[PDB]
Order: sequence, then structure tokens, then C-alpha cells
Amino acid sequence: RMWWAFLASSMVTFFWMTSVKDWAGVMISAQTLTGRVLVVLVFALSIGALVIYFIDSSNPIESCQNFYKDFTLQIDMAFNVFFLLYFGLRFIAANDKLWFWLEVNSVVDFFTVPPVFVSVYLNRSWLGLRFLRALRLIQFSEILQFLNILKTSNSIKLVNLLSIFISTWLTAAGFIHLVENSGDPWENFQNNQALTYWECVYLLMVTMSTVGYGDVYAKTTLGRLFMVFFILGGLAMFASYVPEIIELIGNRKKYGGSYSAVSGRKHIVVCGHIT
Amino acid sequence: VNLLSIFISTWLTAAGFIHLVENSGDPWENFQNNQALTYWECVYLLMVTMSTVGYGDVYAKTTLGRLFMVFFILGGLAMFASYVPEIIELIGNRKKYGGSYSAVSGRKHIVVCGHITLESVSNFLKAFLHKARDDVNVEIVFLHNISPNLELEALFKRHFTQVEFYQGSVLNPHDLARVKIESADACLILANKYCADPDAEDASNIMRVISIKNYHPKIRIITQMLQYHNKAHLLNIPSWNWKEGDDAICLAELKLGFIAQSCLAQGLSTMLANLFSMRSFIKIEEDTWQKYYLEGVSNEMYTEYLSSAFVGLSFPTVCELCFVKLKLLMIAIEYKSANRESRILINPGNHL
Amino acid sequence: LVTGGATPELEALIAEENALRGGYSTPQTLANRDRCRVAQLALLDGPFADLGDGGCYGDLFCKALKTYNMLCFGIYRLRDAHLSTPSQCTKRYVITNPPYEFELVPTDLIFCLMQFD
Amino acid sequence: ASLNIKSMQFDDTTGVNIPIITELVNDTNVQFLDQNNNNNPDTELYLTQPFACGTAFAVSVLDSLMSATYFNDNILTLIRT
Repeated sequence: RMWWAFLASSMVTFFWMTSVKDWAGVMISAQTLTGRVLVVLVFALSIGALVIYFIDSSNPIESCQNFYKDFTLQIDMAFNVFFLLYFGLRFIAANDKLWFWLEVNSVVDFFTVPPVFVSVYLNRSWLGLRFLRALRLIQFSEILQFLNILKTSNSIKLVNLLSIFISTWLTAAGFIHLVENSGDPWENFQNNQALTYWECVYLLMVTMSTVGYGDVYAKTTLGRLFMVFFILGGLAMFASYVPEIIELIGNRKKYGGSYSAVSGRKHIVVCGHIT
Repeated sequence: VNLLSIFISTWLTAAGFIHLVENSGDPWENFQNNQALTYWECVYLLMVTMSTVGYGDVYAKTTLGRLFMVFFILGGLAMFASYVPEIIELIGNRKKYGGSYSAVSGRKHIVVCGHITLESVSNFLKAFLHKARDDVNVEIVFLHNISPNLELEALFKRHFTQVEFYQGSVLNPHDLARVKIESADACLILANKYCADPDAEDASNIMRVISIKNYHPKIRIITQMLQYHNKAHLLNIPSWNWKEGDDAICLAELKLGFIAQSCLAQGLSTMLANLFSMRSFIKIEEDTWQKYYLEGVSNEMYTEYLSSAFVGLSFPTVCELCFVKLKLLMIAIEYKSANRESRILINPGNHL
Repeated sequence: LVTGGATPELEALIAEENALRGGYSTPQTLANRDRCRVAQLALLDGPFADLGDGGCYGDLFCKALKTYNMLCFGIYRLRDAHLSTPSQCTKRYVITNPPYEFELVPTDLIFCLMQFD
Repeated sequence: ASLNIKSMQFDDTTGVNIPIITELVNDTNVQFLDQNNNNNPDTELYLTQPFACGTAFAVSVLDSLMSATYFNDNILTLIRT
């Protein structure tokens, strides 16, 4: 397996001027319609890239997708072109380039786009950490505020919760799928489990609800370790995140309703000193 | 760290017990009923169990293994029940409104302090955050040392896009730094009109003014005041520069002045209140008094520097020319003299 | 407009003692009385009475400003003046800053600023 | 009252030269008596101009007196005298 090449590429990519910075920042943020449509565009392109990820994950990880062999590879190549241009333009506008070098979106870009470039260059594609693009669905909440669709703050919060939950679900399912399709390096990739991505999603859903059927489960050592870490992270995130938001949401007025007039039945209204 | 260490220690010790029991056998079964589990596999089994997931891929088969697993379930549940309430709801507490305001570039903001309750905030937001107001790019930041109740929280949630709240005292320099009073366009101080001692509350408002001016003397402050005499205390603050925008709005003085001018000419209070208030545009076609009244309500009051073409002409001539030609009514002028400061003159005579 | 032309100097004198003190009349103080006051004028029996019978508001405004230096800035009009049928309602409403082409009725009041006499 | 006295004017001068000492409960309120443009509003109590000039008496010094009395008895016996 050539996972070493793509992993090393992504790992290496992991590690008047002010006028240009400001000019770039004008068309990237939400003050101008250009930045707004750019956000919507990168979101739609991220969704398309995730769909292409699902299609490619239907296929084995160690594939030989040549540039002209499969068109979806070319569309993903274009997706990565747009993403590369986008964060390259965002890079200059950074007031503190160090912090924006250590943001989740930048990390996704480093672990997604250079691997695609290398896969196209060698005409042999490896289904790697391309599922990280799902982390670019949280911005959906903000986008549902840009088009003037979400108005209540509680609705925006609920959409944020749903987006975060879906993103974490899909990302951890992608980790499990990648780990189990391959094998343990110290076992020379011999203990690998044929497991589709949707089976991984179902396994993750069964796990997080503490149901634990056992019909589909982690077998590889890295798979079991990732499952344990996912249980730890899910429990910790639940404990430190659901109390505030949920007990904020799960509140309703006891007597805030309106009277329903029943035909054939008179009624009187009693007010004043009611004890 | 105590929690993490004890949790990891108990996890590893239970995994070791399970490993020892499973790799050995039951002595009554001649050490035959044994299962080969690596220690890390036992760790995985213990964590799968303590999460109440129970995959069933890895489980204890020996009688001693099952017995120890049952006692581990019982002990873990008992320890969790007896331990989590105290420690976790000691740790799972966060300050609701202890944050700091983030100054968004290109967005002005004002800081509102003083008496902040449901009534005062509701009235201020109705007057300020009016729908008919078009160019309102300022963000309102309330700073008050009393956490809001349910109704005030709901009101703040309704205007979440322009209104923020922070729990702090304006007399604390740290709290003044939190709300970024340096970058604030203005500070508005609201008083409670319904109190036993208006003098003490006026003194409190003047204390707040003194604190704000001490922290940043160049900010513009607009303060509500209850009694007329107390305004004198605002002239003892050297930073108070009413020629640069610092204003005291005496509620009693203006209220009873409006009422007295209504006594002199009834309906003047309505005219004045409509002049500086913002009203949504409404169409009335049927011949009623509302149709005529709304046409007058459409007007507002503005200030403008007079063109150089008017210089040297008496006030009546300028006003008449403005009305006949420009379709403007000019009521007052700001006369600046060498002897005295600038003074407002309402309808000066022809001798000016 | 509403406090009777109170000056900051008078505020300082009040603050010095929390009281209003009398003073003997001098030309400088006797010249302080010359400021406009708010008033309501009727159109029944006066120089502008002939303006009431259908006259335009602009003509009344210009005549008042030119002759008496009174600034007319609003109409106080009977609530049922537009109605053709007679009514007993004495209540009036406010029409501030009417246009030039506004038509008057004899039963109207004028908000004006009058010079001292 | 302190600022009211400081802002007075008299016929021969002004009230900023009148010797006044003000009791203050809070240490943070001591800086309010200095109308000079103090660049740092976070200076300690003993470094403020009103405290160094003796024009403000902070009641919090009695807690320090209690601590010193604990660490040395005789000090109190001197101060009271």
C-alpha cells in the first residue's frame, strides 16, 4: 500500500502587504455579497466532494483510478482546485497566520487536497482522509442565517446541534471505515475486514446509543482502539455539552396556551384576586 | 486529575483481574476452562462493558471470570452513583454571562448601563431598535451586575442579532474593559423612575458617570436623571464636556416642561413627541382625521448649516424664502457670539 | 423650547443656593424678556379671519411672518371639521407643518411663536 | 461632596487647593478624587495620587493593621498611643 506517500504529503503540508491582506479579507467575509456567495459555493462544493467520497468508497481503497479512467476523479480534481485556491487566498488575509494555520478547516484542506493531487499525479488513488470534508457542514448553520431563513435563535442553535452531530457521526464513521478496510501495519495488512461505509455508519449509531448488538463490530486492533476513543470522546462531549443546551431547549411554558372554544358550551372568565 | 488517575487505575486493575482469571481456568474444572485474552483485549472488554454497550465479541467464559465481571458491574455502578453527583456538578458549572465583547470592525456599538430591568430595556429597545429606523449599524451592549430573569432573557433572545448582555458592574474597571468601553461610540445610563429616594439613585448615576469618565475621559455619555438640581453635580466632573456631546436628560424637567407648554397651547406635546420619534409609514385613503394627521406626522426635525447665500439677511426673510422656495420650515438658529457662547434662538426678530 | 429659555448661567446660580433669588430690574435684565413664546391663535375675530374662509396655509404663514413675525408651525383642527354633518365634538387633533396648498376652515387654531410686545 | 468642594470658586482663588481628607470604603474609589488624566487606571491603592498625598483615608488599612497586630503586638500599642 502507498498510504505512506499520501500520508507524508499531507503531513508535510500540515507543517502594501497589509493592503493586499485587507483586499483579500473584503471578498472572503460576510460583509460583501461576494464573500457570502463564496461561503455558499465552498459549502455546496464540499457536499459534492462528500458525495464523490461516498461513490469512491463504494470501491476498494487501493484502486488504480487513472486521470482518464474515471470522470469522478476529474470532478474531484476540480473540487480540490477550488478548495486549494480558496484557502490559498484566505491564507494571506490572516492577521495571525499561525492561528489560521491551526484551524479545523485548514487541517481538512491539508489532509484532503494534497492527497488528491498526489493520487492524480501517480494515477493511483487511495481512499484516504477525504471524509474530513464533512466537518464543513457546521457552517451550514451560518449559511441558513445568510439567506434569511433562520430567525429564532433557538432554531439556529438546534440546527447547529444537528449539524455538529451529523458531522461527528460521518467523520467517525469514515475513520472506522478507513481503518477496517485496511489492516494493522504490524500485521502487514492481513487482518482486514470487508466493511462498507454505511455498515460503519450503522455500527457507530448502534454504539453511541449504548445498544451494542454485536452483529457488526470492530475487529482490527486500530479499529478497536478507535472505537474505545470514540466512546470516550462521545461520552465526554455528551456530558460537557448536552446539559446546557438541552435543558435550555427542553423548557416550555406551563399555562401559556390559548382557550379552545367548544361549540354548544358556554364559558365565563374569572379574573382579579385568584388564590 | 484525581478523577482521571483513579478512573485509569481502576480500569487497568479490573483489566488485569480479568486477564489473570481468563488466562487461567477454574480450579474445580482442572484448569481446563481457560480462554486466551491479551491484556489490551481485556482493557477493550472492560471499556465496552462500563459503557453498557456490550458487543459480545469478547466476553468472559470462566465461572470466576463471569463472577468478577458481575461484581465489577455492581461496584462500578455503585461508585458512579456515589461519586458523580458531587464532583461532576462541582465541575459542570460555567458562568453564563461572564464573557467579553468582541469588537467587530466596521460595526459601531454603544454601552447601556444603569437600571436594567424588563420595563427599562423594553422601552429603550422600542425607542432605539425601531423597525422604521433604516440606518442603525450600532450594536447595543448591556452591562449589569444582576442576572436577568426569564422575561428579560426572552427579550434579549428576541433581539439576539443586535443586543448583547454581560454581568458586570460599570464601577469595576475590569468590567469596563470587558465590554470594550474604549471603542464604544457612547455610553447610555438609564435610571429607574420609580424609587423611594430619587436623590440617592441620581448620586448612583453620577458615580457611574465618574467611573466611566475616569476610565476613558473622551467617551460620550448620555445619562437619564430624575431631579433637576442633581444635574449640577455633573458640572463638577472635568471630563464632562457637554459641548462635545455629553448630555443629561432630566426626566422631570422635560416632562413637566412638555406639560406646561401644553397648558399654554394644547397639543404641543404631541407635536414635539412626533417630531423626534420615528413612525412606520402608513397609508390612509378614506377622508378621516387620521389621513390629515398622518401627513403632519410624516415630518421630523433636522439641523443644517445655512448656505452662504443667506448671510447678512434677517431671520424672517431667510425663513420665508426657505418655506416658499425650498419647502422647509426653519424655527430656530444657533447664534454664536464673541461675548457669549452659542445660544439657541427660536424665531428671532427682524433685528437679527 | 419647553423650559422657558432657561440658560446654563441661571442653572449655575440655582446650583449655588438651590433657590431662586430676586434682582432689581436693569436694562440688560429687562432685555431678557424679548424671546418668542408658544401660543395658539384663533381665526374668528382677528387680522387673519379673512384667511380662514378657504384661504391657503402658506398665505397665512407668510402674512403672519412678514407683519407680526409670528412663526406658524401647526394647525389644531376640530376632529369633525371634515365631516359635512354638524357635530358636537369639541376635541381637536394636530397637523404639524402643513404644506402650502393646505386649505383652512374658520374653526381652526394656529400654533405660533410670538415675539415679546 | 469632595468634587463639589474641589469645583468651588472664591473671590480674593479656587477650591482645588482646599485641604480635604475623604473617608472611602472601597480602594478602587480612591482614584476618583484625582481629576488628572491618570494613564493607568489599574494602579495599586498606595500608588494613587490621592492616597500618597494623604487626601484620602482608605478604611481597608485597618485590615492591614489587624494583620500587623497579629504578627507583632507592640505595633498596635504604639499606634493607639
